[PDB]
Amino acid sequence: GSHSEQLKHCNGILKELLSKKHAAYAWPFYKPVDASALGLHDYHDIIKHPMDLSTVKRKMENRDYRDAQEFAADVRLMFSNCYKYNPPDHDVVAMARKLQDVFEFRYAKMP
Amino acid sequence: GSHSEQLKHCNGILKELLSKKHAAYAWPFYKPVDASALGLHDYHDIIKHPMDLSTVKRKMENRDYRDAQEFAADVRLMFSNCYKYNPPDHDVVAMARKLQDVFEFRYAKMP
Ligand SMILES: CCS(=O)(=O)Nc1ccc(Oc2ccc(F)cc2F)c(-c2cn(C)c(=O)c3[nH]ccc23)c1
Ligand SMILES: CCS(=O)(=O)Nc1ccc(Oc2ccc(F)cc2F)c(-c2cn(C)c(=O)c3[nH]ccc23)c1
Repeated sequence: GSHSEQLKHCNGILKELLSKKHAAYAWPFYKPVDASALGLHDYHDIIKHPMDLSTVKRKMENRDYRDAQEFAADVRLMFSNCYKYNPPDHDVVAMARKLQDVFEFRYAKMP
Repeated sequence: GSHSEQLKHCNGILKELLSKKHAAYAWPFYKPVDASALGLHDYHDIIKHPMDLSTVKRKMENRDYRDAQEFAADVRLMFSNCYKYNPPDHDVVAMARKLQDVFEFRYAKMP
């Protein structure tokens, strides 16, 4: 129920999402989506603001998050990016869901 | 794009969350959490802002959502209260995630 200890909580969420525990679904989000390499046609038109956990990690370490709601919007932006671009039956879409399940729960248990 | 079209889409989201299709996990969220009746100790302590689909439905019928974000914020709040109050291995937590999956996806597919 404070900023400095809430941001601590979000750091906690970040570490969990990046831990070896969640590696088998989390791995597409470790780094910025490489649209060229993966052949994602029009990825940069369809997707206004890219976001991944490495970006989130950086703003966290440089202390660029002013509050928790902001952390949240970036994390959800990252998943929404995935859901927007991809067909519902896409493998990565299932993976976004499983990681987001982890996100939403620990985020709900915030002070 | 603009608020009018977005909200139309949001209502269609709501409709889907209320349809028969999702009924076997959706049903806990149809109405406000009756803390008394379910014997949820301290629910109103723990949960500052109750939210359910009837409250969302009402605001939509009444045109009380100014933009799509405001719809998202209520629907996520409804899920968040669930994950906040309950233990992780609660049936209702499992049902929330299954419905949220339907929310997050179709919401990401907004024009
Ligand atoms: C670490 C960033 S990376 O770019 O360097 N590597 C990378 C590698 C595989 C990926 O996808 C798959 C994942 C899991 C599978 F089982 C199959 C996949 F194809 C994606 C990926 C990410 N996201 C957010 C998408 O929306 C998306 N759409 C289409 C691909 C993707 C990114
Ligand atoms: C809609 C009017 S109602 O709200 O009054 N009815 C109602 C009935 C059952 C419920 O839960 C169950 C779920 C799945 C089962 F298999 C068994 C259950 F009992 C909940 C329920 C809701 N929510 C948001 C919670 O956070 C929560 N925590 C503990 C219970 C709940 C609410």
